[PDB]
Amino acid sequence: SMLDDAKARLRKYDIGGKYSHLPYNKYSVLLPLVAKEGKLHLLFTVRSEKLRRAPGEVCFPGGKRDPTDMDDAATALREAQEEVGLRPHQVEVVCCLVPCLIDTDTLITPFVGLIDHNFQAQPNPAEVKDVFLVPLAYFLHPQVHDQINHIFEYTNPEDGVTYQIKGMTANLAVLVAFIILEKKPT
Ligand SMILES: CCOc1ccccc1N1CCNCC1
Repeated sequence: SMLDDAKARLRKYDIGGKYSHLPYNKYSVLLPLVAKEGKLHLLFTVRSEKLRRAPGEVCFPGGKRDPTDMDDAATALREAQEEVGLRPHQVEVVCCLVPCLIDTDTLITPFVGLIDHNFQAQPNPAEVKDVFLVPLAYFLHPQVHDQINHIFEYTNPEDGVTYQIKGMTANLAVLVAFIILEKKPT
């Protein structure tokens, strides 16, 4: 099936816990895969304008590890619950992709999660200004705009609203699209 095929692809890139004990400032992100209308989509957040780190930006759910978290996956799931109401029975964590090194002292670990068909996002306004889906295939032929560095623009056909996606967020989206959609019969 579509979903079994995605998970089987994703598992070949799982690095597991290999880089998780290293002495960094530690953050985790959740890459949430949603199946609608026979196709896969990624779920994104728009960060609240009130926050210290990165106000108004498009990012995946995630944040800083804390002492309650049993491991890096737990951080990602805690933070997704707090931001959009995603509960643990509603997500299957399939793998851990290559981590992102930043600022010489920080390591960000991404997890890919398959989201239950009855989940419906409840944006928490203290953290998140908006929540939106993008079809995974978009990231193979994106609408690119140079600021010199590359920015993606996605317009939702439901309502005509445009979103800008950039940096590590855009990089991870492309990676997941390649892993899952490369070399497929039609
Ligand atoms: C989840 C941890 O996020 C960070 C941690 C450190 C620096 C930048 C970011 N982001 C993440 C993606 N959106 C921009 C800001």
